[PDB]
Amino acid sequence: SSGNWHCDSQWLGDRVITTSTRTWALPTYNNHLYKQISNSTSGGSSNDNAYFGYSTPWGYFDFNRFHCHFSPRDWQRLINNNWGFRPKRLNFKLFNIQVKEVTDNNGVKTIANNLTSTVQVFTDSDYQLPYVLGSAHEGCLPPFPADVFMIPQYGYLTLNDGSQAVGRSSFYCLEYFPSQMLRTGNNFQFSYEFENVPFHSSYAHSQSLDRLMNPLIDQYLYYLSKTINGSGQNQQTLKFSVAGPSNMAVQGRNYIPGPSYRQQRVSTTVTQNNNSEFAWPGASSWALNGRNSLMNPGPAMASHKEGEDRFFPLSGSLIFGKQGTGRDNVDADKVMITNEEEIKTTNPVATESYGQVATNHQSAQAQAQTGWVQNQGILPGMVWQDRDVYLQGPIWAKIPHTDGNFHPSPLMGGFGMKHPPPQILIKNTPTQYSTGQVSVEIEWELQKENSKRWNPEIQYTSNYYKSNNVEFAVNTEGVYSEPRPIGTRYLTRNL
Amino acid sequence: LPTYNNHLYKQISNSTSGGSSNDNAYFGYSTPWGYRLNFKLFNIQVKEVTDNNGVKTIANNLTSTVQVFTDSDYQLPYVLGSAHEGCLPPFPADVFMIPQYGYLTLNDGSQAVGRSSFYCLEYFPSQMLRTGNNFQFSYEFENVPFHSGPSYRQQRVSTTVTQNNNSEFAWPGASSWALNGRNSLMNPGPAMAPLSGSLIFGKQGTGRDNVDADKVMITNEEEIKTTNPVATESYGQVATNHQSAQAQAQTGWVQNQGILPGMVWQDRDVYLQGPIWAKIPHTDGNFHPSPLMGGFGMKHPPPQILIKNTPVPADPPTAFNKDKLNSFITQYSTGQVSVEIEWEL
Amino acid sequence: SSGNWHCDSQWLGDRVITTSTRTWALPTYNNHLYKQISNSTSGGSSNDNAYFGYSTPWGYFDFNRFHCHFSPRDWQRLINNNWGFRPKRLNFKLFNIQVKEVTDNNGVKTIANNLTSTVQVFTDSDYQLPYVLGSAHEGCLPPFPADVFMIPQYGYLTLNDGSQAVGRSSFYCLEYFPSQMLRTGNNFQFSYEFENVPFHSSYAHSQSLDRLMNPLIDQYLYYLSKTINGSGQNQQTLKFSVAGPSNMAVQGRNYIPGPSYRQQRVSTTVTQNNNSEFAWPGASSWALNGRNSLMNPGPAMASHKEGEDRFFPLSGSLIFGKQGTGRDNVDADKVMITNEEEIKTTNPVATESYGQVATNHQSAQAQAQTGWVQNQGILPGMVWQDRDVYLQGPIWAKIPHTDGNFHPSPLMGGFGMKHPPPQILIKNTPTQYSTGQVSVEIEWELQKENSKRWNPEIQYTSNYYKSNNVEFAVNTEGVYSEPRPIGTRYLTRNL
Amino acid sequence: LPTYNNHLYKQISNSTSGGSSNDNAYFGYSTPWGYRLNFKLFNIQVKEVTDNNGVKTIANNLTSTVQVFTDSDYQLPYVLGSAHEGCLPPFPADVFMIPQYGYLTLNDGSQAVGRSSFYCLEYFPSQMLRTGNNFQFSYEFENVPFHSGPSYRQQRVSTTVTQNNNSEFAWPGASSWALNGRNSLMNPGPAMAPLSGSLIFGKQGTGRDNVDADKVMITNEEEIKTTNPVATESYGQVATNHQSAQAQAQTGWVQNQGILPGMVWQDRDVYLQGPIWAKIPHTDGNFHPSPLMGGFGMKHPPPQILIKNTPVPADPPTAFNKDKLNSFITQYSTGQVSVEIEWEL
Amino acid sequence: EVQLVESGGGLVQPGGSLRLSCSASGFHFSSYEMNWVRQAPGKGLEWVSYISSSGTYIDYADSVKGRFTISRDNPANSLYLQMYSLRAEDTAVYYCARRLWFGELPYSYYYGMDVWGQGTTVTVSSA
Amino acid sequence: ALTQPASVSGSPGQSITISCTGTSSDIGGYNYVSWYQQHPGKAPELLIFDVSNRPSGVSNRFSGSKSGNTASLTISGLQAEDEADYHCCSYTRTSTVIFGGGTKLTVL
Repeated sequence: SSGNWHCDSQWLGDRVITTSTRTWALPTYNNHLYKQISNSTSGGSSNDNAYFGYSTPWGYFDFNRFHCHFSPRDWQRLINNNWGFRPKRLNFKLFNIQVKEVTDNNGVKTIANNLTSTVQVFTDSDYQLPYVLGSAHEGCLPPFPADVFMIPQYGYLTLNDGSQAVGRSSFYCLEYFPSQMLRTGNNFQFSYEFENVPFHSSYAHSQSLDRLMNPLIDQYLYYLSKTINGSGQNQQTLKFSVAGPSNMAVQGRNYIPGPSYRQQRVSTTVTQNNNSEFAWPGASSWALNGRNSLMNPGPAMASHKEGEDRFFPLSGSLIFGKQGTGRDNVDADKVMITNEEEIKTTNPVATESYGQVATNHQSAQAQAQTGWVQNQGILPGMVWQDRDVYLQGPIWAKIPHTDGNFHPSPLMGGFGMKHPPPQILIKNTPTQYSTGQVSVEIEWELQKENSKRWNPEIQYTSNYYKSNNVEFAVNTEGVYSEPRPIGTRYLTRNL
Repeated sequence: LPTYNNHLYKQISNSTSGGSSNDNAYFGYSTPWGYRLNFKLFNIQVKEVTDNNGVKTIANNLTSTVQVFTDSDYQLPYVLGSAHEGCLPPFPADVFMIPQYGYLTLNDGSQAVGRSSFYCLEYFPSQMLRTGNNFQFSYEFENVPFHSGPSYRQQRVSTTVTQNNNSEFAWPGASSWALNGRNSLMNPGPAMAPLSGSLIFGKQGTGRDNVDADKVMITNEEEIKTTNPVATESYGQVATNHQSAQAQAQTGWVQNQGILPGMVWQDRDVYLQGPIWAKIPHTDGNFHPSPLMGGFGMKHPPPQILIKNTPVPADPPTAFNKDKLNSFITQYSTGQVSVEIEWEL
Repeated sequence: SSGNWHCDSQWLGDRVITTSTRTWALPTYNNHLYKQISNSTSGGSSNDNAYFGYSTPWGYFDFNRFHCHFSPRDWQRLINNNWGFRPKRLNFKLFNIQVKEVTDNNGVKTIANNLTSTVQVFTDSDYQLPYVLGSAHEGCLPPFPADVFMIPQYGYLTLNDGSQAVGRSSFYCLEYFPSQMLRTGNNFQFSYEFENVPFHSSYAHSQSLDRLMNPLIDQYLYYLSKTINGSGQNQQTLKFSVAGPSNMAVQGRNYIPGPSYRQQRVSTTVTQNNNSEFAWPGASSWALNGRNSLMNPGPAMASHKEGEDRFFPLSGSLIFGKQGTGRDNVDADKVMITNEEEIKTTNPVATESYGQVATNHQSAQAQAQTGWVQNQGILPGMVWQDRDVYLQGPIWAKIPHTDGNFHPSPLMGGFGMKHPPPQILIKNTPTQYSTGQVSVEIEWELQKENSKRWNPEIQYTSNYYKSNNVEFAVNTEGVYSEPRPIGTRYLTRNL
Repeated sequence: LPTYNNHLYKQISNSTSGGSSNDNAYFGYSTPWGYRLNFKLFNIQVKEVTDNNGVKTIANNLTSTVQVFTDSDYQLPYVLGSAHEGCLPPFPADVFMIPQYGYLTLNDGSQAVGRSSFYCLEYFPSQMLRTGNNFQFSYEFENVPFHSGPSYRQQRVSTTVTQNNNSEFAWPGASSWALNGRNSLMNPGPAMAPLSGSLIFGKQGTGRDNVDADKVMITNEEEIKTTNPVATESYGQVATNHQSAQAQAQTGWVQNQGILPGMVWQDRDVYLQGPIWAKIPHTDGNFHPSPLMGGFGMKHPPPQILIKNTPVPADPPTAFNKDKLNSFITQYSTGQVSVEIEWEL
Repeated sequence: EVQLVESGGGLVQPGGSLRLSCSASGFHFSSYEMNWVRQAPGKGLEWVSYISSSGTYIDYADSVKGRFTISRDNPANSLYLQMYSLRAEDTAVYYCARRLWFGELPYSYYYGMDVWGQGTTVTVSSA
Repeated sequence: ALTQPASVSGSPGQSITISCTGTSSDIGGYNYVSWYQQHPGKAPELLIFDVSNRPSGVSNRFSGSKSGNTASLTISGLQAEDEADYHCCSYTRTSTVIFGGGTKLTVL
């Protein structure tokens, strides 16, 4: 018993230190082998779907999702009372490694303890492997500590032409890294330091960008108002008015909302949607070297306009699923769809245009032609809210090493980094499996509420409902299920 | 500095002001408060007005008071960046009136949403001043760069009226960005060398409405035309397909462009009637924070200064009554205002 | 100036600092006199309403209601994140005093500064006067800081037989107590330290008083299940059984619920109520020296059984009233009715019987007979919760100075104190009136929320639906309002 | 220490027992854990069970672990004051089964109000013990009185049946206390000189149901009767009216009397069968905290000690499946358990 | 994802009987009230009856009153309206609807009906 | 019950108002009213609850008012979608609800 079980999180000042410990089991993947994987084995029937990679015997740990580290009650304490948070320190333990041997006699099987066997664990602090923690994959430590989970098989991809490789394609043998070996008396740990990141905002603006003005006072700027004196011929004129609170649309402003890349709009009421199949044709994507890519979730934008819930961007928002939800073609009721409603103050609406521009020069004979702006990149003086993290969402991603980027903060939420928490790879040393314990710890620096608001806020609150079974708790069969996606943005600030 | 709203905070909304349309819709509150660097406030003179029968007799008030607080945590809504009227006068001898404070919060239609907030400026600590008391503070700006490309096209408008098309294109042709279902005019817009493109000051004597063109001063930025695209011009062309034997080379116009690596641009220019600073909204990200009406952007700009004439209650009835007191002595006050703004070249 | 304007709250660790500054206007009461007051002038048609006493010219300051010290937000902040609170220090400042003198010739009066007038204001720290603060009267500083209020008029009631006095009655002269005298250059400050008080319980027990048991195990205790074998003569027998999860009614419990005094039951649907004038005859009432008096609110008891919200105990509630409510015969929806149901776990329901007891002794010729226990006072082993405190309710009351008392906590709720915050009396000097400022401060100590509970709490929250006005805010006409009574029991503890 | 619920937290309720009475309805959970003052847990053993065909094989597993923590913060629900079976046995050579832990919470009927709580014991830090590891802690007792009148009348039942009434009056005749509308038999009640007010213990080997009088030990509290009232007799008499020239005096019986200033009473007598301590429900107020079943009531009673077999899975599959692992090696553990209590006389 | 769907019944004889049942899915059914309202084919809505979450208060508008009953099974998330002595005066689309609730503490009431059932047609005809 | 017109018509773009009048037990005394749009063969959808309060799903253009002994729905900016039958609902003195005959809105 080389280590103990640590789970509870303590709140101290401007810091949160949370700890989760999980019981794991590791199988033997690919029959102790590396195996090149391409699509032609799965059939790869399209060119967007082509890939080249290597499925390796190694396993790895992924704690990248929030509910690993926070209980739904301790997610509440965070979101109700705090404007911001961000990770500072990490601590990772792997201990009580216990390797078993499975004996098969006839059809029945007995399993026994294998003492000499070792487990190997190596973590990559030079980042010389392909980093797969950033795709929000399955296989992360379970949300409810009393569950026991199965480590995912490691793998990676690299270049291809069609399904075939190319002269620049790569091959990685994780065996060629130094690693540590552990018997039933050995534990493993290492500590980490997150690199400086911005606080993740967890608040909703108490103002909208277009309303920042004072309602009581005229501007001193003038705007073009009447270009005609009335009905008739050769009536042109130039008239000018004050920008004032009676007409607030035409006023001048210092800043303008975030960028947009439009989405298709899909209604939750099936009879309103078109009878055609727009799931792939309709979706907005981005083409890289002949391969299209669904734009998901996409740039940060509001989910829907005011008073229009029943609509959601087709690929603009994260979609989870309820416990027990099958893998393929599940019903709409089964999945949980998150919405960006809070950011509608500074961010454009996903299913809507950014705005208009003029397409010509007017003259005596030529009317003003305006047209819609579907996608708008960054202009100087834009302000935009990033996407909100959810209890179930990804924490960090790794910023792809490049000459340049803009606002590296990743699209599915959380914190971008050039040196994230390093990958942790593990294997059975070559009918053998192994179990153990994993206690991961993260430390979160907080940003407290300074607001002077007079009236009460909006809080995440459990309803006073009386039902068959309590929410965020196990049902009769012992299944622990999460009923809703919980966003981080409730409290308000001024804009 | 008059006495506003009878010392009341009053909800104001689109409906209260007549509710003309959704784009212009708003919801907010109004206040009795009015609103290197240095600032001083002194020579407090509190003048009670008395109307006996039909004539007005103005007297001093010795005991009566005035309040002030600076907002240095930027907790109240920041209204100083919208280019409102009421700025200090350009001619040093003028006696200027202090404009009222009020703010806009979240609204749906003329209604108020769940997150709509309410601020009681009484809930700030503030310095109370009798006739001989004074007030000052020293502000230190954060460090901004010295004052001296992408495009979002504007319609082209001419000062000769014959050239302009004979139709009402003031709003139909106006560039605008849509935010949560409301069209906001693009004004003045991204800085380019324009219907909404250039700042327009009204001349002295020029009124509120429908004034002619010779009565307003139209700035121009053309000084930037070496590094920037023209306001009304397409940024360029792009290829709209692939060439082949039967496919010609095909081009289409760029009516709007964003940033690219390799672009350079110059900003819009400060003017002597124009703004100095603006506040950078509090947001996870922004690009080129320099405000779009010209001048220097700041994440901790010069703080607001809020001032009211503390109400003096009128005579009350001799038998207790649980209601608030609505009857107050007509009153005002004045004094001097001195400010010092250093500059570096 | 003789003082500055301080309103705000500071949140430091377990401490809350509540700073309020209000502006008052005091007229002259009783034309500078003392006056006998009795029932016979106003008509005195009741022996229960018979009184004798004196109204004095002075005013007094009263901050004894919560909405003075806590903004609606800081109330919400306090309730959601804390398990208890209590006052520590008190700091009170009187400043910027002014005295206006009135001259009215025929129609129009003219009010001018009188600089040499004095204001007489003292604080009685030995509690020598009658102390009227613990009675929940009007005249406390307005919830909203911008509002100006009329300082109440002091007065007191001494003993009487009907309207007539008795020799043991008393007459207190507020002129007899040394009182600092203030001119427009004077400011009066004192401080106060709160005596030891228990933290207010601001949580709802998760488990009831009767479910404390383990559901999975039997008790070793035994109960009497059967007194006869079947149908016929001479079936007398004694059968026993284990107390177990099958029958939990009978399991032996350490603790039992608190006291009860039954209240009559009124429905908020007026057609379920009896067609008679039972408002006075029906209601519970206690009698003293031959004078009947209503029982209001009474011992702290749950308002209604679980699931029955149209019922409220006739006299047993704290019924506040909405902004603008009339004085007399206002409709039932003009008033706000508090409910204590959060205590229903520990405390009996007010409209139900506490239990039954057996009247006779059974024999062959007698059946075991039982009867309803209407009012049951303290028995050893009881546990109960006090009544809640609301944003609109009292803070403290003075414990009457008597031989003895049990559970000094006052029956309208709040913190009972033998030496509460002293009374502060003020007057104009002997047609003239004064106006000035008040800044009162209390320091509150907090009890932090310790819970390990997995699933999220009930929080107080502002409901999410578009409405004409923001709640806890001014209307268009300027009138501040408080939409509903906000108690403090939201978070939860185990029993 | 067997393995409970196959490593699962399970909601249990009234309908999950079949229910059918409202006064009996309940809702709650069940947990895989089992449950001066000095304590030590030493010489742990892990006994794994395989079944080949139908023969069971008990095998030493040296590698496996066992978990324990103590709750000194009373953050978990507390069942130890309810007189449950599963304590350390009376006979010092007996080997006993570690009982299951689970806790009831709020309900209405068999459903759960939003106020019901769910505690995950995996969420405390716990000390994991192998065979060589020992676990030890001490607990200090808070100041408590050395162990040595109001009445709520009980119905009187005779052990000579021909004296008893010829009808079924077990439930209909009993003194109860309704709480939230659920009738609750009053047991054991206040200390008095008792149909539902007497502690009753079973004789060795006694059955569970419908046992007759000879099988159980019915205690009696006659020893404390000198300063206490009779359980079957009314506390006294009172006047019901005013006498007059026309009105004879009248009296009435007192079936129950609350406390009055200057009452003295004795508490319930404790046995070597009965409980030691209880936990006072954390509340605004209580009176005479001494638990009605006897012993020492405390605000911080001795901690709870929770323990379970650390689950070791069976052989997981060869390709990753996100579902949790539901197949586990059969196992149960045993070891040495020593409690040491210092006493005052 | 809030779904009220009622099976109920079709054509039936005068003087006969019918049993309508509803199914609440996606929301906590035990907290809300539930209403039965009916819309005769050419006429506007009429409220037949309502039932409280705990079932303590069951009230009938008096047309039916005495000829129908209303029941709800909270563990089964199902509302029931059983009707006897049908007339032609009862032929309508019957809706399963619930009233506004906001998940707060007791003594809080909201007036309006939040979610509606898609309806079931009931034809009481002699021929 | 509550009396409201048989039908109302308006031209697109302009705001129009439906009213429903009731006795002092239904409306005049109590503040209970609520408004529903319905389309043929669709379950009604709530617009306005209480007097002026409105649910999250419902659009801006729908507001509500009570001038006393009467209640009124003001629709702004008429479109083709706005064509529907609008209903008036108010819990009575005896806490039993009543409706009104429904009013069809015809956008010309």
